[PDB]
Amino acid sequence: KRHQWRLTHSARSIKRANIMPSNPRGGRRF
Amino acid sequence: KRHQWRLTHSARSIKRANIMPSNPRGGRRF
Amino acid sequence: ARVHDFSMFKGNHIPRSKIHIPHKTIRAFNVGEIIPIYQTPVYPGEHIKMDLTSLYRPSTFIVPPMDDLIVDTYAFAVPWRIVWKDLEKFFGENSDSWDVKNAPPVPDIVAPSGGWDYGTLADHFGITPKVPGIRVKSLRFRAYAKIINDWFRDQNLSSECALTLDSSNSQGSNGSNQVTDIQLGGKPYIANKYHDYFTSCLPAPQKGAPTTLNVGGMAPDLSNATGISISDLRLAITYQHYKEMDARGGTRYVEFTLNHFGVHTADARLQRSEFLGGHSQSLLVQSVPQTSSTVEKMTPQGNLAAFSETMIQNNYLVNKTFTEHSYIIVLAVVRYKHTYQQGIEADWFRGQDKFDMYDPLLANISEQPVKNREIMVQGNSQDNEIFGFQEAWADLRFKPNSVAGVMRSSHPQSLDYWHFADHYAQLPKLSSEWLKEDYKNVDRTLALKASDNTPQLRVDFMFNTIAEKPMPLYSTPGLRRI
Amino acid sequence: SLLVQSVPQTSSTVEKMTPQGNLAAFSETMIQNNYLVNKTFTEHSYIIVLAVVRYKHTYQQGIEADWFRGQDKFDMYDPLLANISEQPVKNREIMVQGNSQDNEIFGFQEAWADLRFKPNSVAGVMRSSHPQSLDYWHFADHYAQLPKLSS
Amino acid sequence: DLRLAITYQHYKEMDARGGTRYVEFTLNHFGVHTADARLQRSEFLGGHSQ
Amino acid sequence: AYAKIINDWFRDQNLSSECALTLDSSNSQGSNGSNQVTDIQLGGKPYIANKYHDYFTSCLPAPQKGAPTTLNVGGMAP
Amino acid sequence: ARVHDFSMFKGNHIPRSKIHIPHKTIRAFNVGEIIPIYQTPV
Amino acid sequence: DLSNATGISIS
Amino acid sequence: ARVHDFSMFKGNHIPRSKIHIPHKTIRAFNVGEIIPIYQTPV
Repeated sequence: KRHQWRLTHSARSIKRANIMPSNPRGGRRF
Repeated sequence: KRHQWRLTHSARSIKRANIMPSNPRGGRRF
Repeated sequence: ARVHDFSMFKGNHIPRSKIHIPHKTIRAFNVGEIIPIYQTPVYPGEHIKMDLTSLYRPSTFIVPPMDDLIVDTYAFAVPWRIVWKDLEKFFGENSDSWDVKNAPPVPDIVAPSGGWDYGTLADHFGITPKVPGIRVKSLRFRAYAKIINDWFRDQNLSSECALTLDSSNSQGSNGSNQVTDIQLGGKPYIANKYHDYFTSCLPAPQKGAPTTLNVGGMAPDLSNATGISISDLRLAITYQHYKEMDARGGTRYVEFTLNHFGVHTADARLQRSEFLGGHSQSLLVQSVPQTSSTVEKMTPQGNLAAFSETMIQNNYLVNKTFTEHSYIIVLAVVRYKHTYQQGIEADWFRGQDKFDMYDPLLANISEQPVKNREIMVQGNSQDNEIFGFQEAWADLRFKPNSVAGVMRSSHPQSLDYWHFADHYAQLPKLSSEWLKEDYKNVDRTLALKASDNTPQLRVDFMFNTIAEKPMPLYSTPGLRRI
Repeated sequence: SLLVQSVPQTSSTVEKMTPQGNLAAFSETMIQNNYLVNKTFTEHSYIIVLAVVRYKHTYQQGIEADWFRGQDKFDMYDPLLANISEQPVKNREIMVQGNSQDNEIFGFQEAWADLRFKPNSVAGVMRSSHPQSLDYWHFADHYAQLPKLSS
Repeated sequence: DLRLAITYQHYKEMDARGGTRYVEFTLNHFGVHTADARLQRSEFLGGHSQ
Repeated sequence: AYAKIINDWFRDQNLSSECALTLDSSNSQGSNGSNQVTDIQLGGKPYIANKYHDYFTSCLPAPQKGAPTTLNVGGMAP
Repeated sequence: ARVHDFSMFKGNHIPRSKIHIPHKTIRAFNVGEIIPIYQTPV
Repeated sequence: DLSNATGISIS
Repeated sequence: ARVHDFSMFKGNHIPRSKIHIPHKTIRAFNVGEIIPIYQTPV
């Protein structure tokens, strides 16, 4: 629960994802 | 039983807790 | 049997949607400072759901310390109405008939000369420091002070932070004054150290003047002089019970109601800021052996240093719905438990006669003084003078944490960099200044000191909120009604 | 995202150096892409594969728009003002200079969007303008002049 | 400018129908019941009509 | 306390102002007057209830509470 | 895991009882007047 | 320069 | 694991209906000519 790796650098985690074409605000840009 | 982590610094352990409003001696202070 | 009496139109239909709002902020500060790490406006009817993830990195330690650092995080709701008196007038509640004519705007606070400094309250609220000539609405600075007064103040040793309720503008400050400068956005408020034997002492055996039985001074052998009735005796005893109850429990009106009548009164009824949630956790300390060779005038191979890296998770930090305009403020503070090397325990002084020793018959006597020799022993007349008051025979319920030998600070070659224990230059007084947490005890254990202007802490905060708000899913121009 | 492996300092503390126990880092990450391309081609064509590394942004020089609301009750959010036109994002929100440019327009956003967003921030010694600055801990933006909305 | 004006008229008309006391403002604009004691109003206990 | 109940419940906020209510610690001077605003907290004549909601008692001073909303007209000429 | 943090004494014990209080008052007034007919401290 | 001229109400 | 990345408003709602459109035209031409007999915008 407490001990963890040499892998912790930030509070926020980012999840891997497949990229899909999308239409966000103001048109398509990747 | 003997071997333990790089995590031992003191004889006393402190347990995590939810904070609740309480009325200790002399009024409320956090 | 039925006639036409006007009723509500039920009003319009209000849109509603759920919104995920992520937020990340990076901070650096010292031990003992109460630091606002989050703020948001909340409009009536919002349900807020908040999770927090924190990563604490203290400065590296010279050795792994034989002491602990503890983090407390707090969430509060402050209605704009208890911070500012003209809130209702602002949305159009009128003392006179029909519409309000002149409603004052939300008050402003103006930056100090050269702007606010680094590390001030304005800095952590998100006001950019060192930018002169800027002004900002002041209600959140007022909201901060309100939370200190309702929760964090010690009502016995200090006065409350200044809090203005009016519509007039204010002048920001860089000052460190703990009373006047809090609402002005200056240095943060310093938390009080945890309750223990010495931190729980009180100024007097009761809160009030000590209750006595009357003595007349009249002389004509002295005629008359009367006496004291059993009825006057009963009054005096109840006055002493009253003031002693006020000393134990606190005299805030929320505290008065619980101690005298045994009743829980809601914070919102009494116009206090609402406590949402909180969590408390100690920090991890990872020790590092020295794998470099021993060099002359250096630490030897096998020496242990330390670093500290801790990931704390707060789920459900805030879960609730809001019925009025309010601010959510989230606070964080780091503190440690205290140990005392300069005093002598009270039992070493007992034994003048048998009434110094504990007895069940002397179980219910008045609060007894804690002597200065117990906190700091100077070998002079001040030793037997009073530091403060504690319940009778409390030293038999407590054994303050201590240090002995080379570990203690006064030794010429001292090991005190192993611990956080207090060190006093003069005899401490029971007061507001002594009761505050002290970052200098932690500071002698650090490889890079804060006296050198290295912040003791570097923290990464990640906020994830689910907000159910009275807004449309997307706000797209164009109106439904004309 | 990429992995970051932190390394403690096991050498002794030397004067004018980092102390024993200091943490540095290295980054080593193995990414697998299966089925990056699966398809058939009906005409002469080129396949091009592209790679780019980016980070999420945090903003230390502006002030959030809600600190400026409250001239009158129509500055505050209301359900009736839910469907109004796109509203300007002021320069003071991206960079606050304490001069006349603060109330000038940086760009336009949907109405009441600052109530749906809380830009990532930095405070204290962490921010770049501090004379002794810890900003080598993060990626946050730093602007020499007022940025313009532009390419 | 036309959309702003129309919303201002909707706002003032909502205030006329429902009343502008802050307990009344909260119900008409946000659809929320706020307790009388929170707002420092005297509490209604009961009543009868005959 | 009496005046407070009138202001919270019985007052019509559209046609009249609220009863005077002092929150301070200073003493006050009682009154025999019939003034429905100033004399209520002074113990004078009782407050008179408003008549029940009907067609005429439900009328309002203006079509909106505020000034009527208009579209702007500039007066400039070369 | 546990240390001594001050807490409430729970205070004294407060007595409690039920009381029947009858009251009768006779009034005369006109139509439309809002008349206080009762008051008590609580 | 023309004074007055009023306008048009939402009504 | 999740953060706020802009996405489509889904736009407005577009109406839709079915329409019967009759059309009649009368022509005269010779053999071999390729003759447009109908046109419509879509």
